[PDB]
Amino acid sequence: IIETKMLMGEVMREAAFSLAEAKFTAGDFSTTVIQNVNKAQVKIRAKKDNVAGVTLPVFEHYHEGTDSYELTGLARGGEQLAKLKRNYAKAVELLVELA
Amino acid sequence: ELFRSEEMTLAQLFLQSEAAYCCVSELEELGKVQFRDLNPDVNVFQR
Amino acid sequence: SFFPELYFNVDNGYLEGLVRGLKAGVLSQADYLNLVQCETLEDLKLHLQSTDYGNFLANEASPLTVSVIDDKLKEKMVVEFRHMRNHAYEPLASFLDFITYSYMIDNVILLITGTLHQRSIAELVPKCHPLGSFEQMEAVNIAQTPAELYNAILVDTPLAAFFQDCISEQDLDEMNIEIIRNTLYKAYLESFYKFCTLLGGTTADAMCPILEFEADRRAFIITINSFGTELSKEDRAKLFPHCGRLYPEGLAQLARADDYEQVKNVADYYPEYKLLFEGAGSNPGDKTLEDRFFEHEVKLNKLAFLNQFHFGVFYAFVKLKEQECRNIVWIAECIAQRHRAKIDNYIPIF
Amino acid sequence: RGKLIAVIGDEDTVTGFLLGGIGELNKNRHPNFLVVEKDTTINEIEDTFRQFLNRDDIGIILINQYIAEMVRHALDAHQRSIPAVLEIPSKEHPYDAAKDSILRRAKGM
Repeated sequence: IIETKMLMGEVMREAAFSLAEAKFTAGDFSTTVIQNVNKAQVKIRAKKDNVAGVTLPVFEHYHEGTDSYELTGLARGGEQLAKLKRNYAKAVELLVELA
Repeated sequence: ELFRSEEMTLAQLFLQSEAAYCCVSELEELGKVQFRDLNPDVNVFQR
Repeated sequence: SFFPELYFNVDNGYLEGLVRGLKAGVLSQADYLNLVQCETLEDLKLHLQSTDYGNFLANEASPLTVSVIDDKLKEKMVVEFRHMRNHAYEPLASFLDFITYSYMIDNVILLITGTLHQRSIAELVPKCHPLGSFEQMEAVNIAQTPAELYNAILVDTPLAAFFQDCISEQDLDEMNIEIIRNTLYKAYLESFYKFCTLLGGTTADAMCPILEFEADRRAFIITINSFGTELSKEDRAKLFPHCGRLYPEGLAQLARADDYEQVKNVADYYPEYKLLFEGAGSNPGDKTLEDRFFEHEVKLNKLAFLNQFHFGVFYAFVKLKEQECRNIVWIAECIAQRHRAKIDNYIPIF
Repeated sequence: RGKLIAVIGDEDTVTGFLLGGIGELNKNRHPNFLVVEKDTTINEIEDTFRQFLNRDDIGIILINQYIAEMVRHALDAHQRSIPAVLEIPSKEHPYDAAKDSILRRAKGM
């Protein structure tokens, strides 16, 4: 947990800076992102882990595929928003393990 | 007089900090002294 | 030639001088370096106070935030543009209104997005860009009816002309908001280019290059971003503005394009864009294609100031100040996030 | 049927998480995210956080360090494990290992 918190200290920073760069080209896309929610593209699945006789709950990182932010930077955002999406997917991959 | 501008000259003053305020106040009253910025490297809002 | 020298200053000379004076206040390279050398957002404000910006940020709360700085820059530009528009006459008034249509497009997109998601239009108003404010009350208190909102746009908004590209109000719920936005922008850019050409003279000469580059960059970026999406080539080609220099077979090759290599091959035929694509390494640590296009756009807007008797000065100034505000916001972001390494990514102006 | 992820943070963090693909609107159209603007107060954050915890399908919850400090009492009160609460950094305030609700159980750190 300590190691994962330290590594988050960097992954979250990288994702936030990718967002800052995204706002450089795409502009103010936060309102569009928040308004167009529709259905979550990433859900979680419960899993069981066993230590001695004690069962430890854990989580599974699982995709739905119901993307809703495609074309979001069709004209101006493009690469920066795609990179930002990838960085925050990586951050979610870190934080699911942390959880 | 008005024939041509007055003889102008630079000058520099050493004055101890304690008396500096009073001295510059006397200068302000007198009115014949024009100071100049001597620390332009740092902006006015940080002096 | 139209000889604008004879009559431009009759109505728009005072505003020409005023906008040039405003442009003289855009931060230069030395000022950008000074702001870059700061350590905190408070020091950023301190250094900025020596530029034309002055005390625009003295009133606001001591714990400065990038959001606060960005909103204040936006407010300042909105105030200056609104003053110029209020002092402008018919032709320049229409030019400035065309400049504002760009943000009105995004605002109407926001309105329809919220309405289709059953959210109060009055509550959507605050997020809209100030330069595209829908002061008309026909598009307010819509009761969350997309049909009523479409009728309001058609009746009491300058976007009625661009909304004839669609066929009906059912299109609002049928087509994706991004496609609606880009179709609206294609129509708006085409109409803007037509208006500038009709104005002719130095206005057309100094403005058509900017709109042409806008069209070409829109084509390139739409192609490069629609590769992995469900956006088909046929529906993509409808989003390329026809003003650019790619109209004969260039836009067609882009529509048939199926890869960034093909997009680059298409761009090769035009040397101006060839250099931008060559410099757009796109790998980490070097300028991206969007950054190269930003540099070219800034260059064109600066060259717009070598002509004298033309309205293109105002569009160029608006875009240059938009870029400057983006640069200052980026510098503040770098200061706040401590990522000084990328602090040079700002595109300099003058 | 699977659980979701919930976010309570600044608009930028919420936007990044939505791009990550975390938000959804359920049958009753309740969002599973919140942007903490200045217009929002401690009572509002506490109420929405309690709603998040009560919801049985929430799964993971993410909170900025400063928001967690603001609503720390609710975090400490929440003791069961399944609603996995995480404290995350922000551009406004950095993340520090100390004073973390989960780490409160550790003295060997």
